[PDB]
Amino acid sequence: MLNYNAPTDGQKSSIDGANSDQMQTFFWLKKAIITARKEQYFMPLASVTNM
Amino acid sequence: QNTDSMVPLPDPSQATKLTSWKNELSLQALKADLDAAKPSHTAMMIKVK
Amino acid sequence: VVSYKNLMRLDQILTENRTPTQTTIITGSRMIDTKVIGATRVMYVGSELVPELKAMKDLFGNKAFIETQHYADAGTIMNGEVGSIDKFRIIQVPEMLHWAGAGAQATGANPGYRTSMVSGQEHYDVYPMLVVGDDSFTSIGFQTDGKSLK
Repeated sequence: MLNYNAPTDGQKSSIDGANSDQMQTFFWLKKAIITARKEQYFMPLASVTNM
Repeated sequence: QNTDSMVPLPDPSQATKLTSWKNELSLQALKADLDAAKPSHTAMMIKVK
Repeated sequence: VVSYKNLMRLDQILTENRTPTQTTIITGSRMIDTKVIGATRVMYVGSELVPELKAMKDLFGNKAFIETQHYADAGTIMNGEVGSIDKFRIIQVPEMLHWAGAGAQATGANPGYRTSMVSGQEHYDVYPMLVVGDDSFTSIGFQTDGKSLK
């Protein structure tokens, strides 16, 4: 009986042989999780005079 | 003497709406554009001076 | 710990030094449970101080922290505003710094205020509450020889 078993955690699938393993064992979202710039309050207050 | 030159920014996004547009610019966006454009203008005015 | 009379003294000092005001008073709205605000200055405080400001009582023993929810109508809510005390409208700057381990040493009678380690000895933490008046300072930007400044 060809069983999937669990390719990760050390238990090969039935169909695989002595030298092989599943090529794809997970899926990748490709949308990273990122933060944002922390807001600043004092900077807009000041003007600027060139030198 | 009432001067507002150091007030911590105008109202946030949730305040009052002047127009009926679905997307309204609000004052923060305009002031952000101004502060983004000012550094180049400041460098330019030196040559005129 | 900051107290009401300290806020009144700061108002008196700023009035004597001719510092211009920054806002206007707020007359009440028509909605029920809405109270007027008389406050003409802006003060920037850190995030940790807000509970102490909320717990304050005025001279006659009433509340002294009117939250923005009461007077949001018929007013102009600024960014980060959390309420109004006396004459100062409160602004909660997320990034507000503080000196660490700058107070006197802390023994085991600490009622609960924050402390920090300095050379193996406890010291209290000093926090700022700042008011920036009109035309106090300007920034300087050197030319950098052709670069677009900044």
